[PDB]
Amino acid sequence: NQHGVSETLVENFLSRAALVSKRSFEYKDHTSSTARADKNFFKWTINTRSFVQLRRKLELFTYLRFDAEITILTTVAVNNTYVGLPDLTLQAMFVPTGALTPEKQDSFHWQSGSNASVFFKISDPPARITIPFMCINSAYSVFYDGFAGFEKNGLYGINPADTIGNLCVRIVNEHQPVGFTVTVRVYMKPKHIKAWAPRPPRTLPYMSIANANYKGKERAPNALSAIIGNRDSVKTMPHNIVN
Amino acid sequence: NQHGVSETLVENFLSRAALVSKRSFEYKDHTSSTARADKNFFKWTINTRSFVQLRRKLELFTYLRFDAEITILTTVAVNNTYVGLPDLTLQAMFVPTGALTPEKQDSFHWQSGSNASVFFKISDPPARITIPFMCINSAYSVFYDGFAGFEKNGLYGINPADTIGNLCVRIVNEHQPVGFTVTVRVYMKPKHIKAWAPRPPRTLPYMSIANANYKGKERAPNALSAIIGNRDSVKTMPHNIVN
Amino acid sequence: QLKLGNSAIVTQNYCCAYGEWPNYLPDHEAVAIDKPTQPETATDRFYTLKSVKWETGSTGWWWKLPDALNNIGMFGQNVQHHYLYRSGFLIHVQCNATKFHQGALLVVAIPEHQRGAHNTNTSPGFDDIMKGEEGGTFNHPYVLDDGTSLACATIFPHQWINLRTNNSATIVLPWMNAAPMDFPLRHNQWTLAIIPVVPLGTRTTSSMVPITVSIAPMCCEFNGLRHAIT
Amino acid sequence: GVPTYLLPGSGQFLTTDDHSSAPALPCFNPTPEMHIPGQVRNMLEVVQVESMMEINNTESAVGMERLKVDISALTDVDQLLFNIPLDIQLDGPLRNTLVGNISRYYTHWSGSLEMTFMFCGSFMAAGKLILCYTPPGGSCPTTRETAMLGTHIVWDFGLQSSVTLIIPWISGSHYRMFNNDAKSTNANVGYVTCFMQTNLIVPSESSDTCSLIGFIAAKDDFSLRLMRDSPDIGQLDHLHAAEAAYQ
Amino acid sequence: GVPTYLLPGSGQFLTTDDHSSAPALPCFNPTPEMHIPGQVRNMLEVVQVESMMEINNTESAVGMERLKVDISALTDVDQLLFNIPLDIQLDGPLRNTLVGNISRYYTHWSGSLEMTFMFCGSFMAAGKLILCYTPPGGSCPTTRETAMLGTHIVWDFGLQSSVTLIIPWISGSHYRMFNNDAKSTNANVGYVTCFMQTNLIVPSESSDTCSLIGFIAAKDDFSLRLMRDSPDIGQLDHLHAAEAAYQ
Repeated sequence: NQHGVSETLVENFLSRAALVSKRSFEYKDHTSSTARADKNFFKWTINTRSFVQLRRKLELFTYLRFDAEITILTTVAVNNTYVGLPDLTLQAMFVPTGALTPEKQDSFHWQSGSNASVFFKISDPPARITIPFMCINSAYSVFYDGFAGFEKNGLYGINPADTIGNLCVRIVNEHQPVGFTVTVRVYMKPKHIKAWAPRPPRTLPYMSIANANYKGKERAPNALSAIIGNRDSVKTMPHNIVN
Repeated sequence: NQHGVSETLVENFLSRAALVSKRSFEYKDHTSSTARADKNFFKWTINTRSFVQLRRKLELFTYLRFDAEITILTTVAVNNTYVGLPDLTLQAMFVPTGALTPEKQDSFHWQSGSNASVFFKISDPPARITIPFMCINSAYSVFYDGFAGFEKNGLYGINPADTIGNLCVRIVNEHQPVGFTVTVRVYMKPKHIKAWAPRPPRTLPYMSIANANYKGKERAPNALSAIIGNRDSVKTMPHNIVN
Repeated sequence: QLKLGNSAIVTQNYCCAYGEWPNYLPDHEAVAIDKPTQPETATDRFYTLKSVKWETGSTGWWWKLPDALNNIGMFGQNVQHHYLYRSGFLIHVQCNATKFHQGALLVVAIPEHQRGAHNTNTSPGFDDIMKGEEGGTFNHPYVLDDGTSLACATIFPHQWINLRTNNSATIVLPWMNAAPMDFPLRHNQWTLAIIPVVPLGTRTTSSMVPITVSIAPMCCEFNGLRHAIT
Repeated sequence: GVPTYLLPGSGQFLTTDDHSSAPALPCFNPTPEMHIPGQVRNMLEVVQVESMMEINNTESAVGMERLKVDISALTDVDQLLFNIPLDIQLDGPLRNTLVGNISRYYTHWSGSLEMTFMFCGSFMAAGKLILCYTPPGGSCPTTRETAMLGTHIVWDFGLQSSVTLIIPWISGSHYRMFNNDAKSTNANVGYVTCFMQTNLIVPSESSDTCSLIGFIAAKDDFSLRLMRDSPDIGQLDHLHAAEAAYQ
Repeated sequence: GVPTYLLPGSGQFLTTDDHSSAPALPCFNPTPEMHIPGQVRNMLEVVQVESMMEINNTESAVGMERLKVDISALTDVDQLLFNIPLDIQLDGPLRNTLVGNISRYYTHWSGSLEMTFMFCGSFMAAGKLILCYTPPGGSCPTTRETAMLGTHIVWDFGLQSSVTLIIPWISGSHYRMFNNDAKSTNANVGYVTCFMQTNLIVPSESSDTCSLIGFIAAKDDFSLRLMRDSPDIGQLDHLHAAEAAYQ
């Protein structure tokens, strides 16, 4: 067979640097902003669940063993008048699952005595770090039919061993007299993928990231009662060649 | 023969990074612009038909087998007062022929779960990607004497297998308080060219990109009734050496 | 003789197009998994088109293959019943006049003749291209109706019928497509073009001088057998 | 030192590159690879598993009635039971299959398909069908006299309650296209139809409305290339609790 | 790590470089190379094919009358029939040829040319011509006494209805120039003229206005270098439906 089957390899199928996180957070004097607003930093619990293209590709399989390759594309915009875009230095400190995430921009958790920080700039090429296979199990449970805790209050489907960690990203510079809208796009490319137990591709749209809930479109296609869009009868050809 | 014939090689003849696309699209608040105007992105169906230098060189042959080498030169200008040119990050997502092209700048098609995106900046060297030989046939039908569909409404001369795809290019940054005219010049260099069945070089000027229509200049040279510019008689020498 | 099938032509010099003699599809280039049927004598034979009058005010004639032959003989019945198609051609264009006539015929077989319409930006429709057995007359043969040049049209596979020298042209075409087989009702791999470079002139009594075109589809393969479209 | 110069494409982030990068956790010992059952080394292993067609993709087929096709006893001779558009790239009965959803991550596709029609009537139910694959170019054959000329298989309900309708790979090109056009010569596949060869003949105690479950797989020669995003799934806004991954 | 430093020419985009780049589609299997007839490995294969000269590039020669040259019976002795300027780089009868349009992609050119004059009279038409290539420096020779001193060939219309007028490569330099100057010592080629050696003598039933189709090819020693844009084609604004490739 002359036709190559090398693009359907899971090492080629899943190793696409897809978007996994995106926050446009402000960058200004955070002396009047609320507690919900990002005071020049953001924590992100690293998951593949937030964006549905990489999620459905990784929800094709039950168990995955990949090395994440976190590429952090930081881009900047200005909130009347316009001035030049600054060359902001950013720190992307890698915090494990459930460890101490920092409370401030200038807190003393960003010193990174042991946490893997990467210091990059906006003007530089995007910072790329290889997060290794960081599960206590031999594979990432993409679907975890079960509970985390020993008590009956645990979250269904969320194994914290499946969670990579936290990607705490701040801007190393101080506040500046004008505000900037600094958007941090994180791109994860799973690599050295070993994929086990394939699953049905999800047809219905996603509702949340914590679970596999489903509502479907109101009408076909991809509805609950009708995944494939409807035709007239079973003996009616939709795209018929009528000359 | 001491004279080398190595510059007339088709591997040297066609492998010139010629201009294939150019759009000066605005970059501002697109909350009042129309549907025709580019709202910080543009789709481009990748073709060699738009610029007549590379087109006539590739219309010398009937069948071509090349790897495109898309080099994207993004340059920027400011639309009264002047401020510094920004370091805009751009995404050039490669969309196949007839796939979902994005509707917005910040739509969730730019996440690129499987589409090959390249993330580059204006201040960086120009982004260069090698598009491989992407035809279902063994060569690109430059001239397709026939029709695409099975019905009689198909477009003549346009084989969609000849089409590379779509080069959807957006600006990753948000809108900024002043407008910029961001010009994206795409330069394609065909490489590893195998060229079959040479053709007459086109003499008349091109009318459109979808077809081989012809009108010619109103007078010679390159007119319809007279391709070569006229002289007095057949026994009259134009550039005669009269001392 | 050019004896193909039951058809034959006695003759007293041909042109293999691009040096290639038409053969069947080799198995390493075959794409369809089923065996292509090979009507070795029912279709590999000279199908003769309607003769066109080679007049003084003639501009040209073009026949697109296999569109000239999609409704003729067992070749027209294998084409309408099978989805795929692969064949070469042996076009024998033949036009003879007296020893007092003059003229030249650029009998040229154009691969993939994407035409163009003059003065408009609209592409040629289905009826302007797929003329069938009748063929078409060139609107502007000096530019081959595609903006190119007739002066460079000898880069294509073609010879000459100079009524000084000869009275026939035999052009032997291989399969010219990027694909091994193709759907024959919507694509024309070759285009026999016949152009009066030097017009028919004489001083004798003006007889009708026609050009008769005999096309023999060589090495016909077919896949995708189903009901006829016609 | 070493005299260099930056080529074009320097500092670009191609999402499909294959370069190593600096690991964040040095001397990190990963968990040892345990033998987990059913490793997929290649997505064609997912594709070559048969999966149900929704041939009954009509209105008034709510939910699970879409998978099966209710055939009945017919008083007239040679009626059409169903027909299937064969675009695995486009929307139709093949979209929600393993050969369909995985192929919609790609643009080009080669290789033969493999339909399997599982009959789910009683043991007393006897009859015969035909399964006519018609290569494209013409319309969908509506009579059995028209569809018998294509690739077909005649199937008894003896002990045979399943088939293997090899849809053969008949194409001019090596691959196919998507190009939003189901009627193109580069994308259209043909039409599988099914006619009563004889009839569905049941006794007085068997249910007359017997069902056909239709499967489709791919053969060993199947292939996919030119990977793209899936049009099946989409995203308009952020999902629920996606902000809660930042809190 | 590796101590480097950027040379001048770093980050430049030379359009004529030969560097590999990062492929957008990894592990993409291309379509297998099928043997397609007539591969051009080298553009001189296009050049060495003979193609028609428009020697009759005059007014009142509309369309196809420009390819052929109408010679006639002449009552006077030794008249000039036609002359051809031989600049394949500049505008003239050689511009719309395979040796002409491909050479206008280049600036320098070497090697010999090969004219072929195909006579298209009746079989009863008999006569003789001369085909005088004159090397440059002087004017175009207007009499046959002047042009016979150069490279010529005398050609009967016996069974000979074609020739091979080898225009020999006579130049000081190895190549030629374009330099917008047809009269330069580095660009001018010379002049091919054609005189009635005897006459065009036809009977009462053959047409007296017989035609000459003139071809030109290149020999094996032909060469081209210093590639440039073609001045034959031009572009003032965007073509029609070029915006429609963006919509």
